Amino acid sequence: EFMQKIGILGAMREEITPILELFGVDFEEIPLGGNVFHKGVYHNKEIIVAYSKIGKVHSTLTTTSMILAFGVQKVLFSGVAGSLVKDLKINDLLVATQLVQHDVDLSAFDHPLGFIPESAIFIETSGSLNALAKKIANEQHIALKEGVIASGDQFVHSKERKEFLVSEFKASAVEMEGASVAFVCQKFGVPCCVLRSISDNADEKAGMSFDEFLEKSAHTSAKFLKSMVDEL
Amino acid sequence: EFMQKIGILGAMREEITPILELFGVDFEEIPLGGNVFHKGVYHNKEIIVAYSKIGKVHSTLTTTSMILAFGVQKVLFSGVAGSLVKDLKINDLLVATQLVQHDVDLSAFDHPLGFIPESAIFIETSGSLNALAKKIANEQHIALKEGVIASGDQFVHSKERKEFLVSEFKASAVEMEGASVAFVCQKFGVPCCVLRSISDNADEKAGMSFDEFLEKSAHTSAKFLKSMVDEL
Ligand SMILES: CCCCSC[C@H]1CN(Cc2c[nH]c3c(N)ncnc23)C[C@@H]1O
Ligand SMILES: CCCCSC[C@H]1CN(Cc2c[nH]c3c(N)ncnc23)C[C@@H]1O
Ligand SMILES: [Cl-]
Ligand SMILES: [Cl-]
Repeated sequence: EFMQKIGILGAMREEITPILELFGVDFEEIPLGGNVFHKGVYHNKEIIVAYSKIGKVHSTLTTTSMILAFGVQKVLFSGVAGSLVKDLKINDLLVATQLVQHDVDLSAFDHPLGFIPESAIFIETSGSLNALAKKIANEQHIALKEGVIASGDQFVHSKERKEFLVSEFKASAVEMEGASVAFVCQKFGVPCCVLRSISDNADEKAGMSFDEFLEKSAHTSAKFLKSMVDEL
Repeated sequence: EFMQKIGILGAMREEITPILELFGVDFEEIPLGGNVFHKGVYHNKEIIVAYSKIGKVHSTLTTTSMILAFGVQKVLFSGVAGSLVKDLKINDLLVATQLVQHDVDLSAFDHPLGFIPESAIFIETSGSLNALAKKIANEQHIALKEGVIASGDQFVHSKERKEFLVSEFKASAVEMEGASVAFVCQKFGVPCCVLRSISDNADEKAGMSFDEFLEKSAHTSAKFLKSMVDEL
């Protein structure tokens, strides 16, 4: 009747397929703004699941729709990412403590890379949700890292860009949607958690690795997300 | 009572200051999602004016809010841009026939630059609004070009990037918001017009030129936008 409403996002269909299957409930499909929102009831929560499509514009739009049109009270993102640090290996999980838009460049006006006037380089996520993930991971004896995630509108697959992301932002992983999702949530005062499982190492072999591990890594993230929702 | 609702967007405050002044009516300030929406009544139309803040995430969010929360029926963007072609000089106006996100790169998977799965490289704008602009420009004896506008999250100020935009996309101008605004409008079936006045030539001197001409070029675009609204 007055159930908590939880938005759950992936970027690609492959990132939400395992989520829908794992919850195992019926969903109503609601189209809006070129996205399909799957609305169901799971453990006395209304869960709204969608894939945004790839990149920052897609993810910004879908997040905004989820908040303004569906009234979600928290947003959890689940999907895959490229690893930027040697201690994050294929299949490993992390939650973003902060996000950055790594491809923003207003250096022509002496702004630091990632910075836009009237905004900030780094976007924060929900301490409470991140602490819940840490609690669950320890109880399940699963490793879970915390760190900075870099988002941009390029698939990163070069040693040079990888090193830039580490040197400039101290990022632990790279993807194409988290910062936009967290940014929108922040603007609307909605708690946000960005969870990723490593699919590749963001180098010259990344396309290969991503193709090999998308399905498995997406499933690993999906399983963990469900375990979080179970305690919300 | 049942007036047409028109959304009007700039990216920076400087792009909307002349718009608000030129309409010359009282506006109610309504904050939402970190933007301020100026709502007024002008010639029996409800006009909703806002600056998005710079770049693709900001502009996507503001456009989505304008449509979902304010119910606007058309969106007109007005502001400044860098020229990519010698026949577009400082202060000259153009309307975007199509827009592209010039910084999107999924070439690791052999996708063409600008392309994202389940989307398209080029986003269309409103033929009807573009034709209105052309009609007015001819009646006012003002030059008005039509062409492709490239949008990305970098201020472009190098000969190399400028040449890339021309060779890859046949773009006539560069900015940081038009494609995201047009993209959102398209997804919601809302007619969109992107109008820009040249502030710089998108080369190594662009920062200088932009600083010099922002105010004047913004005013030129604002004046033209008002002339369009007068005939809506
Ligand atoms: C199907 C063809 C296009 C695939 S583009 C990659 C997907 C997976 N997402 C995360 C992602 C994993 N590895 C990455 C990397 N190396 N760089 C940047 N993002 C990532 C972002 C985007 O939604
Ligand atoms: C105040 C410091 C930051 C200014 S960033 C430039 C503004 C003006 N907009 C259009 C614009 C004109 N010239 C351009 C160029 N050469 N490259 C890309 N965009 C442009 C985009 C953005 O909203
Ligand atoms: Cl069910
Ligand atoms: Cl008035």
